[PDB]
Amino acid sequence: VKTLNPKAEVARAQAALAVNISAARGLQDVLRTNLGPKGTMKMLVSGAGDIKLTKDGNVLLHEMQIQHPTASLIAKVATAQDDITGDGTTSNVLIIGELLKQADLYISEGLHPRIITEGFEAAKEKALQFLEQVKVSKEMDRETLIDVARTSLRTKVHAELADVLTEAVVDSILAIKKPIDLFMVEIMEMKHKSETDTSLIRGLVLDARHPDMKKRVEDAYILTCNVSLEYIEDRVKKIIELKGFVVINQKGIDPFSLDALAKEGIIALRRAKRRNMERLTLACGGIALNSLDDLNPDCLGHAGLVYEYTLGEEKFTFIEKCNNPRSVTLLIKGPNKHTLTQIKDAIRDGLRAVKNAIDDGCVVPGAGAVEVAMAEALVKYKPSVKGRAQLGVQAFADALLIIPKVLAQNSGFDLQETLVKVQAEHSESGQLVGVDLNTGEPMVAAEAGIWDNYCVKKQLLHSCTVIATNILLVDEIMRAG
Amino acid sequence: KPSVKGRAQLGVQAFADALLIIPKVLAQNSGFDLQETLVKVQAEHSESGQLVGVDLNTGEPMVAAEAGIWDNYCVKKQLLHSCTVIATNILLVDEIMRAG
Amino acid sequence: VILLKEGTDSSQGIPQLVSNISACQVIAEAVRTTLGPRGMDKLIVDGRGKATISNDGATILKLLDVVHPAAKT
Amino acid sequence: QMLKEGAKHFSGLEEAVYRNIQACKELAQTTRTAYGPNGMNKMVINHLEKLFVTNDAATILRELEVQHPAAKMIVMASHMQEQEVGDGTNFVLVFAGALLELAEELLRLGLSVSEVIEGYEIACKKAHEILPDLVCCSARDVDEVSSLLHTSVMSKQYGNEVFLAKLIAQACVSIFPDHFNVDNIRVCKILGSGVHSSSVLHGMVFKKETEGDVTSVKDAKIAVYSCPFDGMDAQVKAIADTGANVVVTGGRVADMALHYANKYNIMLVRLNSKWDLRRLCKTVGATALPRLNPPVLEEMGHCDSVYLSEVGDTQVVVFKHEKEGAISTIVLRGSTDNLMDDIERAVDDGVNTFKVLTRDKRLVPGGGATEIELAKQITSYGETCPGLEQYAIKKFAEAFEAIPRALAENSGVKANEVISKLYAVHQEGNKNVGLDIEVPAVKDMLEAGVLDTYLGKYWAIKLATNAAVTVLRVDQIIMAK
Amino acid sequence: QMLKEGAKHFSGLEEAVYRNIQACKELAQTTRTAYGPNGMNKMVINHLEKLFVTNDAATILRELEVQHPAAKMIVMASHMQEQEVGDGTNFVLVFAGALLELAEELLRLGLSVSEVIEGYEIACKKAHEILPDLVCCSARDVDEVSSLLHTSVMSKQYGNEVFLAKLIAQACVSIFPDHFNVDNIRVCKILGSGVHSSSVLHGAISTIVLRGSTDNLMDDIERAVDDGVNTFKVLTRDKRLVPGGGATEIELAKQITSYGETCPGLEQYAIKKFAEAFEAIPRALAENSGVKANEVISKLYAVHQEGNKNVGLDIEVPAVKDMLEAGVLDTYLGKYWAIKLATNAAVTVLRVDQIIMAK
Amino acid sequence: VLVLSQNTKRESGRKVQSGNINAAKTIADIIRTCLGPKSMMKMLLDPMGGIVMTNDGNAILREIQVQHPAAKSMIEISRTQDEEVGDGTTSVIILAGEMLSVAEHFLEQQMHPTVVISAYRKALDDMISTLKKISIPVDSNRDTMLNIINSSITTKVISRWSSLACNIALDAVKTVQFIDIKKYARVEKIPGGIIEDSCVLRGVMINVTHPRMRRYIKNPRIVLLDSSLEYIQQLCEDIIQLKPDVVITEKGISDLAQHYLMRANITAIRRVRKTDNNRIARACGARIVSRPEELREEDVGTGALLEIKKIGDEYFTFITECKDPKACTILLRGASKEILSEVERNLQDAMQVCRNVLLDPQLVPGGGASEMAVAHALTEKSKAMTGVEQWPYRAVAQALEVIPRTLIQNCGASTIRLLTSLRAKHTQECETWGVNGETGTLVDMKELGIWEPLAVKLQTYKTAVETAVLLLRIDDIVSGH
Repeated sequence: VKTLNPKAEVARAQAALAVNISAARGLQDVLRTNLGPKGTMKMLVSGAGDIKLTKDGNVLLHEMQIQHPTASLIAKVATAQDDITGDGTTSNVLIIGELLKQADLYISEGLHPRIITEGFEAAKEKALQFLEQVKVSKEMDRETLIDVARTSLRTKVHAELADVLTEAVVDSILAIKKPIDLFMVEIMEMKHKSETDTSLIRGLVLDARHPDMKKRVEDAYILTCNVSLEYIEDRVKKIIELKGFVVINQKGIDPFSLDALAKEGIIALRRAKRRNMERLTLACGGIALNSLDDLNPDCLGHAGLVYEYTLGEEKFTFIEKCNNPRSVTLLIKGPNKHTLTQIKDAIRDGLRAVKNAIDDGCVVPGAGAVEVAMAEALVKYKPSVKGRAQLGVQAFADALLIIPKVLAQNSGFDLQETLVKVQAEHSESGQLVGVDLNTGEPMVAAEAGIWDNYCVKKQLLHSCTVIATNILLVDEIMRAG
Repeated sequence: KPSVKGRAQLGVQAFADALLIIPKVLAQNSGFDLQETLVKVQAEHSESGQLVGVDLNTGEPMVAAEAGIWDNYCVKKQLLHSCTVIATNILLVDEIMRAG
Repeated sequence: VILLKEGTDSSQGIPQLVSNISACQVIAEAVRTTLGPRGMDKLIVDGRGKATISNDGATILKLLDVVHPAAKT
Repeated sequence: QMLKEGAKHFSGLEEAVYRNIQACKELAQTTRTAYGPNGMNKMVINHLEKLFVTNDAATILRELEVQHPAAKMIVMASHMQEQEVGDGTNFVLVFAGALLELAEELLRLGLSVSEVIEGYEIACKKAHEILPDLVCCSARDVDEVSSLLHTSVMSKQYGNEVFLAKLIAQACVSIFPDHFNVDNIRVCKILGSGVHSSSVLHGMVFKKETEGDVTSVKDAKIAVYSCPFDGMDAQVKAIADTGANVVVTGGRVADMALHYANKYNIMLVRLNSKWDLRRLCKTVGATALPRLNPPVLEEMGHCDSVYLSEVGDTQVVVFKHEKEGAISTIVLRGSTDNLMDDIERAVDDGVNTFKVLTRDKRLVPGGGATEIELAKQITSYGETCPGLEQYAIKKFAEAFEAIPRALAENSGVKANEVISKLYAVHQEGNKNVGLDIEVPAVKDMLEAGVLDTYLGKYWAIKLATNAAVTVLRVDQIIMAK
Repeated sequence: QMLKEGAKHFSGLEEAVYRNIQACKELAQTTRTAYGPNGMNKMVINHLEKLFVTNDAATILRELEVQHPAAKMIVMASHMQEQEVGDGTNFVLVFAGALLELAEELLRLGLSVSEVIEGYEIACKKAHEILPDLVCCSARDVDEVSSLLHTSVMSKQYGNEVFLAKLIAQACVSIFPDHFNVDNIRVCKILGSGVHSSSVLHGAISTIVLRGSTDNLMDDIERAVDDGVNTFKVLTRDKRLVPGGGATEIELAKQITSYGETCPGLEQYAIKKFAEAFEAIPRALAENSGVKANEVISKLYAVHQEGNKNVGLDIEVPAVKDMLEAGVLDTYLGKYWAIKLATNAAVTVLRVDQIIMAK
Repeated sequence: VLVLSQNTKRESGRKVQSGNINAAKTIADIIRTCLGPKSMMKMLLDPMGGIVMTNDGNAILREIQVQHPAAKSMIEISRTQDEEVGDGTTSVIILAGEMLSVAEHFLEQQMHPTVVISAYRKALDDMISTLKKISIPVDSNRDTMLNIINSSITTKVISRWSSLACNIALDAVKTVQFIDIKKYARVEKIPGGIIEDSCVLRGVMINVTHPRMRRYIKNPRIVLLDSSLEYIQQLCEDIIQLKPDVVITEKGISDLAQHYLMRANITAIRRVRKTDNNRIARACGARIVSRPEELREEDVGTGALLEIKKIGDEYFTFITECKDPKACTILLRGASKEILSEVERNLQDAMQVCRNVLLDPQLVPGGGASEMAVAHALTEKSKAMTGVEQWPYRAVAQALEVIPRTLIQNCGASTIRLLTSLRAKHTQECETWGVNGETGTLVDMKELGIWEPLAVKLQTYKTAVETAVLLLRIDDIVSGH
């Protein structure tokens, strides 16, 4: 038979399922080493000798040259888990992986894939519905928000200064919520000094070109200009007449133009990123005209206090006190640049964590606290469904118990042993029972502050089941044309 | 298993699952679905009682005590004993050392 | 994985001293004969033909193809 | 299929630990020989067939071809340490390795990597608390100044003149240290005569180009130029009107611009590095005059002495005796380029050490003394801190025993014997007790003079620690080929 | 670790079931060419340099070193069918192979070996029930005797003198049978002259002086001489002789196939398949005659459901014909047991999956 | 020596037939598992980067680069099956391959294809006769006519907007019905918006040369023109003398000709694709003419609404309300070109099934109900034919049972068991009984509401059988290097 073209691998019978399961399982274990507060970030080096050192699962699975068709799929799962929700990206990869493990166990026993799918699917729905019964109802409460944002910062680098950054996150999110929008929080990272100096400005932070231009304009009227100020004095005359004390140009400014601008007491900056210009027009309420002669006294943004202070030997232009207190800037002061790289990602998640916390009063006990619960629930839900379906549910419940296991894993404690304690304590205290590694024993996650957003868990089961099962159907790829 | 608790809970449960090999195999030597039959037999069992067994001659879970299918006490009793006992020992033997 | 590439021959401990010692000893021996009034001259050829008859170590060590660290010393 | 693509060397868990640790050990031991007056230099020759004979670890690592991930982390530790104070460059290296060595042994036993870090991190903060308490604060004061400078000059190739290099660096860093800066020190390596000829010039030395010009100008009116003197009369004539008897051009000068500057009796100097121009503007008060038309009399710096000395047989202009010379020049002298290289390498270090004093008077009795003390203290500390951490803490201290171990190593003294003896005599002679290589036996470092900077040790522990910790976490990393 | 011993070839499930069936089938095909009047002789030489050109399956199998356990079962069947009546010693074999052949197909479909066993046995018991209702009864009478003896002398080497050999076993087994028993017949192989020189020595113990050009020819004649004698014993002990030519088989295949239609379940397949084995008999008959089985059988079956039992196959003329009107009538008891032994043989072989051989 | 070329393969007899079959039977075992509501989507990967993960055999066979012609024909089978009734593309492939697996069974018994084909062909008619002999006539009626177009659009990327798509095909097919021609349904797709913006236009659509010309005409008398109006006055006078008001020029119109036609109130549309000139001459009745000198008042068609609308800033000319709107235009809207070609097909296939409810609304219960009855019927015919062919008949009939067998297979339950029980109740209670993949038990399709238009199954048997022919006929396949 020649339906394929020369050089076309074909998976057939159980062989496909086997390679697929192991595949997704392998990559699932490799990423399982960075889960938990004791996780370990990975250093991925592409061809150009690049060195990507991060803790987030998604990014990792986006830099690792995966040759496993299955793993590649597992990469698409972690992606849909980082784009829709974000944090926990890892958790998902493990679930789907462990899930396939339980299934295979059954398949090798003689059970047909289809019946197994129905089993898991039957548990999925119920699972998602259980998360709707175990979700902790709170509110835009500043307290709970601080707990979540704090727990999010943990298990990472900034875990050293979670208290500080968390606070800034809550404030920035409280001043950008209309319906929360993260595009209203400008994250500016700067080197020099420690990461304990991070402050929260309520305006813009650009990173006076001429030594004669004022270093601090009060009611500075920004005259946004996109065109270049080179080939001159006539262009400077048109600005002074339009009453523009602070001309933030997107292009370079002719050396001679700066002398005529500083002679008038005009504070003009040059070479401003297009993204900073648009942020200056949406905060101060200014209009960015292309040509220098299209500007007018009615296109000047109203600023309260525009000062240029040194953020580590580097003078930054702070344009805070804007007429619209809905545009805040989260300045990030820290040691090296690489450090701020990770940290900046922490805030990105901190803002998103608080964001969903206010937009959704859901806050379930993380740290597996939910996992174990759902597991025991399904275990008592399988006898009501019976049939080979009973197994599916069970397996889905056993797959949910991977999170708490991995927790006791990355911690060092006995995986199995701990599992028994947590499970025995969970069916005695309630849904608030979690796996606290810092104490080496199961504790009330809702008492330690360890909380997770509903969206996470919910979205989790979703992206998992769908894809996972689909990987049990594709028993042949065949590369042809 | 939920009473003894601890890592033993699993041991006991596993021992229970291992005991389910008899019914499975039966359906295996008959020509009926292994898992399928196990479910029906287990469901009915958790309803009628110790009288529910696997009647291959019918291809469905029936009452052993009714059909007249009964096993001596000594037989069963001796089965688990000789098994678990010897079985475990083999598990402890982590080495043997030989030659050629 | 792998500290140094396939070429950075690392000689530490003693396998470094030895080698450098042996070569230095042998190079010296070469001129060790040009010592005295009846020394043993050496017609150094520069591959291109030009043969140079010298008895002075310097002139000889400056006209020879030296490609060894401990030797160039 | 293949979990990862081709040409991707990976390592997980212990497998990685062994490799990382090993690579670091050999790299830490390689430079270990470059410690103390027994420092055995190395000869590294890059592609360009360039021979580098240095005793400084940093200089070694930054010249060695390192491609090993974890191994590169050691190059960073030595880099930062060299940028902090300079001294102790090798200290961090060796120590970093020992740590990993003791830690790895803990894992193979069954201990969790997590606890390892915690124990080590916790002991890193305890030590940073012990050092400041045990440290021996010294008195500025030329008497105390020479003491520290005299203990930073040894252990090198210029030990024959540890008395000269001491006074030379004692004079320079004591003429303009407002807040001292190691950048106001310009060292020159002039061949000719032994290092016992090194002089201290109060200013900045360079090389002129014109003869007929004034070789030795009194109160000169320096005018720093950067624009070429090529076309030449109006350019050189505009320099004679301002009263500039000394021209320091940045680029090349036209032959007609030289003959004119040679006729105006104006000493002209062409081909002046960009840094030499800046150093001349902050020493005499000259202004970096771009073009040759805007210079005036208020742009001319005053330099009481600008003569042409041919020390070592090479012409050199000495701009000494100024109003507020903020930058002095160290005139080094060497019989060979080899000795001249080593000397300078050490001179800079002393420049940094002195810079440490201006911002930290404290000092500790080096030679292993402090190490043993910390080891003693930390160990006891571990016994006071229950939990599996007690083991990690004590192990951390056991690492400090590698410093004096290396000391007696590069001397041929049985470590096992010298160490045991050191501790015993150290637990009675206190801090001061150390190891005197020149005479294999315990001795009071404070009395022997050997005193290191407190701040020098401080950073070392922190940098090395945090660094090592990182390399240990990333226990799984493929690549992306 | 090493499972059983050293060099102990074992198998389980598919691999096994297949090993056994392959051997049996092949062993059936080999002798399948020795059936019908087109029966072609075989040349078998033992470790004693002895050449035996026989056409009798039993004789053949008992000359071939068959160490293969699974195959041995086929050696017993031919042996037992040769002891009872003799004729059709190849009928029991071929059938056996077929049964297992259409059986393997069933399992490889997803059926239960047991359901396959139940069916074959249920139909087997049924078949033997149709045999007496179809068998052609008869009563000693030199008439029906010379008729059955003639159809018992054919399909053999000495078929050239089917007339004389007919009279030979006609006189003997009609001089002392009082309750006849072949233990009174003494066959003597006297090399020399053709087979037309055969005589009947008189008497509860008659000597049969046989004449044969060569040895192979001698054994061939004698082999069947016993066939005419044994068959006589059966008839005198059982007044029933079904019509052959494959007639009975087809009808039994026509009844069983429909019998499976009235009995659903996993038995249905096994049943209908069991009947498909009887079609192997008329298949072999055509085989030896070089006729297309597929076409001849289909035709035979059609007319068979038209002309009834009698309808058979006349090799001497590629076309269906009435066996009872053509003078073709075999022994009832002969066919009877065959279906029994064969059905039984195949079974035990199947129920045996684990075997620790050695090579 | 070399008969047919050099380095060429050569089969014969038992080698040509055997290969031809298996090749087709194999390509069938590739998508067979993709049949049913429990199919298993495969994930092919062409040598470019396009990973196509579909379930439709067609799209699957159109990706798999084939070599062996035998398999290629199979691709043609799906190319003819998906071009008619869409779905079932797999069914036909499965059968076609099976018919061969059983055929070869006779090729071993030695039964020349002729004797075989003849049967297969005569048997093919048997199924057909039976199909129309047991099919139920389901009522045009917009109500049911919709449930027929819907059940097809279901389970597709268009399923989301099935309802809308259903009506689209409903109105389209209900208009081109005079015998319903599908070659009058001009589909037009424009990017922008969602699939809910679609609609059905009653008239040809073109993709106002003068901004002052008539934007809409009450009684448009179009005049199809191919030639150009460029070099003009005389050419523009021969048209106006035909009492027109809209000139559809195929080529470009000169600026001059734009003023003359605008001067006489005549909307001129220059540069009109040739395809558009043919659609306007069949819907409006305007004869297409070459040069203008040949334009008379007879070639002038007639419309009832020619309005120019901006379908996305793109002013498309709408010549709707034609006298004979026998050629409608379906405007399909899609997020991209992928959801645009997909939705387009689902609509087209939908138009076909609907093209049946108005011509021959016959349909048979799915679940394989049809296949079984036919299989049971053909079996009867076998006994009514006897002869050697008596077996082949049964063979084919028993080959149609694969649909239900493979159906229950992808469910998990027993394939054989269900088969026995199937034929059973199927031989008693009519054909109303079919396989239920959701209950794993044979259920009365007719009563469950599962019915498939005869045509759908009509083409099925026809194709599958005919296929086995052209293949069985393939005597030899040489022609090599």
